Amino acid sequence: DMISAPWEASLTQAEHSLIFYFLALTGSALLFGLARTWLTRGEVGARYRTAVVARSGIMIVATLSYVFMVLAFTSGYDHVGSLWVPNSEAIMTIAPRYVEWSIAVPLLSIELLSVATLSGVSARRTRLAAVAGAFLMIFTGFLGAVVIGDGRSVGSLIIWGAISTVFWIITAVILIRAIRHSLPQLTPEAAALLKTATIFLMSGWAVYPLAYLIQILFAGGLWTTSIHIILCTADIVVKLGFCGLIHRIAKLRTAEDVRA
Amino acid sequence: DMISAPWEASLTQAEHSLIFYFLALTGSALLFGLARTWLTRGEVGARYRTAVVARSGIMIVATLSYVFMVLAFTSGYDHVGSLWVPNSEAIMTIAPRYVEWSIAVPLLSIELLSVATLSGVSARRTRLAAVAGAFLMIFTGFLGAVVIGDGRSVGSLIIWGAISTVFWIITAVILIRAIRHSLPQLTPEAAALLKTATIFLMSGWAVYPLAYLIQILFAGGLWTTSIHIILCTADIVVKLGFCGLIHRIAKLRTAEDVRA
Amino acid sequence: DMISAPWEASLTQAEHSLIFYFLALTGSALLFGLARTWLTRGEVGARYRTAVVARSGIMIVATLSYVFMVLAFTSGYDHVGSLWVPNSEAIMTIAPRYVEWSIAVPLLSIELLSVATLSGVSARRTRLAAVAGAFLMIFTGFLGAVVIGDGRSVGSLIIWGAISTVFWIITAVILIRAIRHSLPQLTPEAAALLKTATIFLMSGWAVYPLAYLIQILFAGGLWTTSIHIILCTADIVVKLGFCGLIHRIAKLRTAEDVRA
Amino acid sequence: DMISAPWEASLTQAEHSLIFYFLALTGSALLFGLARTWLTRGEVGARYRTAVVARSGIMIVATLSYVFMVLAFTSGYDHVGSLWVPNSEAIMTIAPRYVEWSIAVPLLSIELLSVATLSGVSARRTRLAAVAGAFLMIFTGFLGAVVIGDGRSVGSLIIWGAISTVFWIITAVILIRAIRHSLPQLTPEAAALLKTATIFLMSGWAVYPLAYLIQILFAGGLWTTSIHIILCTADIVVKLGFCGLIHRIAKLRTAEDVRA
Amino acid sequence: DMISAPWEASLTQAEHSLIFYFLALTGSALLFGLARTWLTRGEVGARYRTAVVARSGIMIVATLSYVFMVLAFTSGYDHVGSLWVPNSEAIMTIAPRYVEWSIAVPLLSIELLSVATLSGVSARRTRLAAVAGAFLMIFTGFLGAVVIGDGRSVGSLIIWGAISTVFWIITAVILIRAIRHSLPQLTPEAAALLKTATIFLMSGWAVYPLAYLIQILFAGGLWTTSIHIILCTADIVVKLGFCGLIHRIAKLRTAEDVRA
Ligand SMILES: *C/C=C(C)/C=C/C=C(C)/C=C/C1=C(C)CCCC1(C)C
Ligand SMILES: *C/C=C(C)/C=C/C=C(C)/C=C/C1=C(C)CCCC1(C)C
Ligand SMILES: *C/C=C(C)/C=C/C=C(C)/C=C/C1=C(C)CCCC1(C)C
Ligand SMILES: *C/C=C(C)/C=C/C=C(C)/C=C/C1=C(C)CCCC1(C)C
Ligand SMILES: *C/C=C(C)/C=C/C=C(C)/C=C/C1=C(C)CCCC1(C)C
Repeated sequence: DMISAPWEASLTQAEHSLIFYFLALTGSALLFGLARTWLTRGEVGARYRTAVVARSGIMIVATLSYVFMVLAFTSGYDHVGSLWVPNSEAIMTIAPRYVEWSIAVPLLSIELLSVATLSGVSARRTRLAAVAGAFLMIFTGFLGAVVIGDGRSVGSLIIWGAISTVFWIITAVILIRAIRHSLPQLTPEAAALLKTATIFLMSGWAVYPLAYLIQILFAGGLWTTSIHIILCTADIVVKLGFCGLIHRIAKLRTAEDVRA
Repeated sequence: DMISAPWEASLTQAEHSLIFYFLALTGSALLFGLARTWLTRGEVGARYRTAVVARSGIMIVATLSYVFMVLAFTSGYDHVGSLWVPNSEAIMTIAPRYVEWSIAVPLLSIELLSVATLSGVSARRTRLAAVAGAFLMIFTGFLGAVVIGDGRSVGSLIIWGAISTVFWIITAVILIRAIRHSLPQLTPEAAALLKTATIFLMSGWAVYPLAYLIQILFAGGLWTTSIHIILCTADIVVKLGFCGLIHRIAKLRTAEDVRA
Repeated sequence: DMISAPWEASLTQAEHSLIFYFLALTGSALLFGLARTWLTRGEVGARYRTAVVARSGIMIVATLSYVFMVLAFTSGYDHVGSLWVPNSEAIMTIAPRYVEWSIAVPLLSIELLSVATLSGVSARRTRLAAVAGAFLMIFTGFLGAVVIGDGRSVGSLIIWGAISTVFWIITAVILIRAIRHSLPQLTPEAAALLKTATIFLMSGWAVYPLAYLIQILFAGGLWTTSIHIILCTADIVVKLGFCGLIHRIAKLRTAEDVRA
Repeated sequence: DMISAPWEASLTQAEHSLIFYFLALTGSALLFGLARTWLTRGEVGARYRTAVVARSGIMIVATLSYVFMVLAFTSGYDHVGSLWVPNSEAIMTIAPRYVEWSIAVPLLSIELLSVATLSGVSARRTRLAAVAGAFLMIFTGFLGAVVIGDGRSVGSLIIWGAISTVFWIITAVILIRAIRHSLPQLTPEAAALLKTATIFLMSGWAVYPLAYLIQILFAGGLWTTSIHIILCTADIVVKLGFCGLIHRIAKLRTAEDVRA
Repeated sequence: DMISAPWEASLTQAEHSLIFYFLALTGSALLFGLARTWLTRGEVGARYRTAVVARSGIMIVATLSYVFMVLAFTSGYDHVGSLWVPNSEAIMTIAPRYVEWSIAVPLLSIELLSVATLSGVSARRTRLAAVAGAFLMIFTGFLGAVVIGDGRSVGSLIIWGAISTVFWIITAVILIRAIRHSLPQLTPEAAALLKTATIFLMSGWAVYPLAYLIQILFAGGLWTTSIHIILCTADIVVKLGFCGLIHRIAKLRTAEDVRA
């Protein structure tokens, strides 16, 4: 069949207000996350500096994405009466997220692995698989949702949703395997935290698919608003929550080593 | 009933001048506040680094908000004779404040708690309540004032004003409780300062509601000007004044620990 | 009576060239001043860090003001034949200075006081008076010159010129008093420098009123050009000259303390 | 003969989506590369600081280029029905790469040489030849592909392709010679890595010519998309991959010296 | 007589391509120069920190100038057939250089003097003369070439060319005198380098007048292209070459002092 695309829906003034607030709120929160990261980079040892590097990368990429989306949103809808009618630049209010996720879902994997205990081939092989898996999960989603069928084709969405979902599972398994192998070799406290971090990351990765279902199934202004609110909030929660948790695991691990 | 929205009023050239000066002055003052924060971050110990992190976050978010509002203001009113007539981008001269406050009212709570003495569950429980309470105070206000009724509906303003005000009290009580519990465990000097900081923060949070009353009751260019001047000044005073006070408390506390 | 405002005059191509060069030259010089400040912030002791903080603030605010004025100037005049005719954005080529001065005339006062010897109430009371006096000197000027009468009313200019001038004297007296009290307690060398710094600051503050007289008395393109050249040069000289002098005093004072 | 230029092709909405994603993804990845570089610059000794300087330069230049290309791309095609028709600014979506490569192909040469063992005239003479050779390889390509014939002339492309290719070989030989001379004087581990780095750099420099062949031979929207995807990916891989490898070599060399 | 100004010539697409590449290449190279400067500021002692300050200033000012010229160039010519016709904002593609040179020709003088041996009045008197001389050399050139006669008057160009040239000689003599006095008091190695630096700076200052001769004598698109290429290259060579040389002298002098 053929659903309308999420960036083709005219927005009521309320919906144009909500959609701006969450775009601006997310970009603001990610910029605070960047500043927190830089001000507290000294608390973590050089062994776990990959965490600092990843967290910074996630925040820098995500902050720019959300700046571009606020500017695209400002120039992507035109007021025509009581409604904001999408322009041609309206696709640049939702499509930039996939650019951000492409860099940030791989880095979140690397940031999780950084606190976990892995060495040699096992380390390298895990990282590459997790990066590769995560990137494809996102790129295949981008093809289905934006590129192929112009995001108006239900058939396309489903095929690439499935493909996307396969690469999710591949990627999830790899990260879950590695953490489980790494939990025994950690102090109880660390291993407790790293079990929580893994659950939080995987639970966060579960929300985003929901917003792809909206696109396959529902279509309208409220649904465009709901896709923004859902995805914006998920970013704020996952990117700020999980990255904080990993720094706690990494600060703890830093000290444990100093003890020894 | 139905009042006109604050961003729907045509401004006299005087009012368009005043409104710019205070938008630019506030953004300038907040940028100095950011630079002060970075140049003097070494005076505080790692125990109270949360203060540095919060203060930076408040200043970065607020500086961007006020940059966007000056640019929106520049492109949001069109001169038509002797008056500046608002465009559709004029709502982006007042609505960005709620994005800023959403991140900065929670952080001001965290910054106050950072100098106060609290630990364990009590700490976590207090912080989350204060963050959650503060965010809702702001978001409910944003719904009433901008999203619901397009900020033209007196009925909506009142309902969400009330709701907003409930979450204010919840949030205030939590912060006031915690400081009162924390005052005994501090040196007289510190506790003196932290009593002042609490009064200043709560007194500052009392001014902003005033500007919501203007919107419910009065409507016109002078009132749009008065809402900007009021809110801009309150930001400059609270954000620069209170954040300075907390660094003084945090610097003092840092030293006290050193002499122990 | 009535005079045309300084931003209502059509400019000859020569005058549009000169006026750009000095706007860009001043903003460039202030940006170098910022970089000098950051590269040489280590030469000053923590006792006089309120000089580094002030100097940075002056430079950051002034650099943004002059960026906005170059961009406003680029978009504020339209070429119509042989002359550049001012738009409605032309007022944003002169009005941003008052935003800059509002933050920078108070900070220059604080920066002077930082090297001088003041303690306790005397210190606090002096600083607040100097900040408050300096801000009102600028804001009252802004009312007379831009806000009240649209800067076309000779009567308004004179009233607020006078008011402005009252607050100048108040502010000057306070700063001059404090330095005179502080000169005896300093080493001869320092006190020599601090006497020069005070003269330079007060002499610099004398030039700016000249450009308000042009507005009261003369009107035309040559006069708009002369108001830019005068004010731009005064900024470059005062902001870069005086701030350098204070760092010399502050560096000297830092050493004196070390040798004790 | 004559071919349409790569920036003269109308793009399908899919192709306009793909082409944006890879422009934004590359600029995001290069910005992460910059942040990684600055967070990990302490791991390298002052002997090999040239590496840090080069890597930073590569990333700063490349990040700006790709920002300009995303903004040019946003303003360089106009939607006309089902297709995006190139404007006059469309040439600024492909031409900025040559500006980036002009600075970054020379620096990649310098970064390779920095870890290798070379001294005195031999060092200076090698660097200058490699810089000069690399710059001409790029500039001659820019003449053929953009400046001469407006990138529509097959004859021009071939002449400058050849010239370009001559300077490639000159440059390659010089870098390959120097590394071969340098491999014996390095520790086995280092020399292993530096052999890989040389292969990776030269292999990366082999991909870019492919995109020049497309231009000579094929012409159309899919080919414009294929030139972006090819060149964007090559940048991400070479700039992030090779620069990482050199830091590994540089970190290793740093330690080896510490041992001694 | 009368000649067309350099920014009044319509450019062929080739010439519009070349002129962009060199504007973007110069701005990119100056930004790398800034990053090099910051990454290697630790190699020089506090005695010669003026060098670091100058070099940074030169690079910051020049990088902004060339950003504002690439953006002016993008918005200063309109495609009209096969040619790019200059608009009104085309003078802002050549006039910003004089703003840059006004700050950077004085600083280059200060940077040369920083590594040379001068003290007391001789130092102060030399610096002020060199700064003053250099600024007037540039400003008088700006009057002749841009402001007076709109850069269309051969008579004006010649008068101010001559005046400009007088201040060049004054400035050159002062710098050459001081270096000659300073060469004896330096180690042979340092003095060798400082002799080269002086030749390089004065030789660089000789090229720029050539581009003023083009304007007096020749007029056309090729000549506009030749003025950009000449001036852009001269900036890249002088600003990056000379500033590097001075850091070498300054690093050497730093060490010499350490070994004493
Ligand atoms: C900071 C942003 C994060 C953590 C983003 C995560 C996004 C995903 C895990 C997306 C997953 C998807 C599927 C597995 C199926 C449908 C398409 C996607 C891309 C939304
Ligand atoms: C830096 C900005 C600060 C401290 C902002 C504070 C804002 C408030 C405390 C706002 C309170 C409100 C109410 C309790 C009722 C009406 C709606 C609000 C949001 C203005
Ligand atoms: C960095 C900028 C500085 C030091 C600006 C100083 C400006 C003044 C001292 C302005 C004084 C004025 C009067 C006392 C009367 C007329 C109005 C003013 C504001 C120009
Ligand atoms: C970071 C970017 C890099 C490493 C770019 C490298 C580009 C080249 C080695 C380009 C080579 C070319 C030829 C030898 C043939 C003609 C076309 C060129 C310029 C693409
Ligand atoms: C970084 C830029 C530099 C070193 C610029 C130097 C420019 C000059 C030395 C200009 C000299 C000129 C004359 C002496 C004659 C007339 C033309 C001028 C103004 C370009």
